[PDB]
Amino acid sequence: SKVCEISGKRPIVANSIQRRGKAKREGGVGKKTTGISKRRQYPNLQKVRVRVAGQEITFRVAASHIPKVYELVERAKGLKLEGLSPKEIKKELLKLL
Amino acid sequence: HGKRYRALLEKVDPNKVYTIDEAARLVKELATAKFDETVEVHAKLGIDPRRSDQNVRGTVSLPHGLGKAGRIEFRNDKTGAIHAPVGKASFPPEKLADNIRAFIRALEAHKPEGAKGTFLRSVYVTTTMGPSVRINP
Amino acid sequence: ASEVRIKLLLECTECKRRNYATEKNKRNTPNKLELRKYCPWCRKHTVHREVKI
RNA sequence: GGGGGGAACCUGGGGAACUGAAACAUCUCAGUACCCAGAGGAGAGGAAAGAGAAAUCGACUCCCUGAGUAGCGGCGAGCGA
RNA sequence: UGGUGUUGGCUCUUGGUCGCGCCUGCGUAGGAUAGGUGGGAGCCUGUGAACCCCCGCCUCCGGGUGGGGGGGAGGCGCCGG
RNA sequence: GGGCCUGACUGCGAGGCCUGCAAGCCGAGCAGGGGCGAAAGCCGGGCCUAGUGAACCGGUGGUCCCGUGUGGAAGGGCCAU
RNA sequence: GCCCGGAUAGCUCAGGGUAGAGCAGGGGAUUGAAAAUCCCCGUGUCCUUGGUUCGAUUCCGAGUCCGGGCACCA
Ligand SMILES: [Mg+2]
Ligand SMILES: [Mg+2]
Ligand SMILES: [Mg+2]
Ligand SMILES: [Mg+2]
Ligand SMILES: [Mg+2]
Ligand SMILES: [Mg+2]
Ligand SMILES: [Mg+2]
Ligand SMILES: [Mg+2]
Ligand SMILES: [Mg+2]
Ligand SMILES: [Mg+2]
Ligand SMILES: [Mg+2]
Ligand SMILES: [Mg+2]
Ligand SMILES: [Mg+2]
Ligand SMILES: [Mg+2]
Ligand SMILES: [Mg+2]
Ligand SMILES: [Mg+2]
Ligand SMILES: [Mg+2]
Ligand SMILES: [Mg+2]
Ligand SMILES: [Mg+2]
Ligand SMILES: [Mg+2]
Ligand SMILES: [Mg+2]
Ligand SMILES: [Mg+2]
Ligand SMILES: [Mg+2]
Ligand SMILES: [Mg+2]
Ligand SMILES: [Mg+2]
Ligand SMILES: [Mg+2]
Ligand SMILES: [Mg+2]
Ligand SMILES: [Mg+2]
Ligand SMILES: [Mg+2]
Ligand SMILES: [Mg+2]
Ligand SMILES: [Mg+2]
Ligand SMILES: [Mg+2]
Ligand SMILES: [Mg+2]
Ligand SMILES: [Mg+2]
Ligand SMILES: [Mg+2]
Ligand SMILES: [Mg+2]
Ligand SMILES: [Mg+2]
Ligand SMILES: [Mg+2]
Ligand SMILES: [Mg+2]
Ligand SMILES: [Mg+2]
Ligand SMILES: [Mg+2]
Ligand SMILES: [Mg+2]
Ligand SMILES: [Mg+2]
Ligand SMILES: [Mg+2]
Ligand SMILES: [Mg+2]
Ligand SMILES: [Mg+2]
Ligand SMILES: [Zn+2]
Repeated sequence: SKVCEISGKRPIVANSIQRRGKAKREGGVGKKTTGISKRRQYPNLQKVRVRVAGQEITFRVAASHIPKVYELVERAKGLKLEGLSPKEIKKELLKLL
Repeated sequence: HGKRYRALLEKVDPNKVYTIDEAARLVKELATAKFDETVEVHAKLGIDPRRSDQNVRGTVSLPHGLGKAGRIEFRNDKTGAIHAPVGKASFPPEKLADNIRAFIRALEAHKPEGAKGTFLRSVYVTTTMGPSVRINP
Repeated sequence: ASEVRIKLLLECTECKRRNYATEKNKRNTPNKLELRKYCPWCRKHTVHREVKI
């Protein structure tokens, strides 16, 4: 997985921290880190398929921004899109962000 | 239930909570039996029944009350309930709320020191043969 | 000390403050220790009682 | 219009180990080395949803001080506003 | 591998737990199918009692309960073994 | 062997033994409040020399010392364990 | 450390009105024997103490001990 086409969100780097011990809050000696290592956290990208000017357009967008796709289509209403390829329509739509 | 009771039922509505005063004005409207009904005040202490130490028991010397003077003894039953006579259906309304309130006061005065819950989980006013109304203690 | 010879505090019966620590054999001596001890809080002798450490 | 180059410098995306802790794993080395993208004669930052106790100050950057202070820390080695 | 996102429509059967409605609660002495205490001498009847006809039915096997068809003025408690 | 008892004290401590450090050890005397004794007096465990574990981290009972603008609260300090 | 728990006769065991059940032991029937079967019988503060109820192994508090569970250990 890779880059939200609407929000721009991308994989980030996060540590995966391993602990042991009873937290001080719980009356323990405190926590010890038994290991820390890099990992990636991904955006929740999914396929949204959508039909604009009869043609079929398809986005890789993070779940959080699925609604945002459809908002693009509503704002696509008064647009002179007819007769276009899907490639340039997508371009057209993306331009309202 | 008998027509006589079915009647009264209309002048109630469970949902509504009512007020010490609002309930005092109903009592009269709810005492349709051939005699000076009483009134009673049923609570529902939010304490543990099967126990002791946290047992609600005592007396209250109602300013007016009874008319049958005061000092009524009340003691929570095996369940979480406590009941007591607050006066007779006669009594001008502004005379009952004085006792209802004076009795409920004693209850709080006899709450334990180790009791979980809102204590007065619920309270109601009634009459010997009439229905009942919840109330904001 | 052992599981039987145990540690224990002595608490002042009048201010509830522990002022002493000592030990006992709990077989030999199942009952809670009572003893007079100077409580420095109260500034006078007081009967102290065994309290769990 | 872009593409490609430029000793160092700059920013951004990624990012070690020896080593130190007189062993070592958290910690350190160090966000360093290095790779990558971009910039430019600089770059970055910048006109408060800020500071923080002054009833205060007034964008940002850079130097000196504050201070090895405040703190952080297998409360160790150390790190450090 | 649980939870949750992407992830929707219909249905069947279901429990938990919240409010109210009601019924079930039988050691023995006993008119006999007593939930804990409190209140309380009248309540149940032209908003139809006494048994009777189809019965949701539970059952500890006697009965407990509940709607109605028939039905036209008496059943149930203080009383007290 | 008996009688009473809880000094198996709280606040300190002159002066020493030991000794690289850190520890370890002995201690007269004064104050508080006690015990026993008619009293002188003795009593800060046990004839004596083994029966033990620095720190860090944290627990529990006090204390009411600090509390991040202020009042509280969180959390920490301090005494005891 | 905290949470769930069992204790009932010689062994093992189920249980607001109560005190029993399996086989161990003993007596009797039977047998060639060992059994199996069959009939009777014991073997109790129901861990301890304190408290409800008219009273209780039964509800509750407190203890003591083994059983189990989870976690932590400077
Ligand atoms: Mg993780
Ligand atoms: Mg740590
Ligand atoms: Mg969402
Ligand atoms: Mg000591
Ligand atoms: Mg001793
Ligand atoms: Mg002091
Ligand atoms: Mg270039
Ligand atoms: Mg370039
Ligand atoms: Mg960077
Ligand atoms: Mg870099
Ligand atoms: Mg690597
Ligand atoms: Mg390393
Ligand atoms: Mg290494
Ligand atoms: Mg090393
Ligand atoms: Mg080394
Ligand atoms: Mg090595
Ligand atoms: Mg670093
Ligand atoms: Mg310049
Ligand atoms: Mg510039
Ligand atoms: Mg800029
Ligand atoms: Mg502006
Ligand atoms: Mg330190
Ligand atoms: Mg450091
Ligand atoms: Mg650093
Ligand atoms: Mg600086
Ligand atoms: Mg997974
Ligand atoms: Mg989750
Ligand atoms: Mg799913
Ligand atoms: Mg002697
Ligand atoms: Mg003393
Ligand atoms: Mg000295
Ligand atoms: Mg020395
Ligand atoms: Mg003295
Ligand atoms: Mg003396
Ligand atoms: Mg004397
Ligand atoms: Mg003297
Ligand atoms: Mg001395
Ligand atoms: Mg350390
Ligand atoms: Mg500490
Ligand atoms: Mg404290
Ligand atoms: Mg504050
Ligand atoms: Mg303060
Ligand atoms: Mg203060
Ligand atoms: Mg603050
Ligand atoms: Mg305030
Ligand atoms: Mg505090
Ligand atoms: Zn004291």
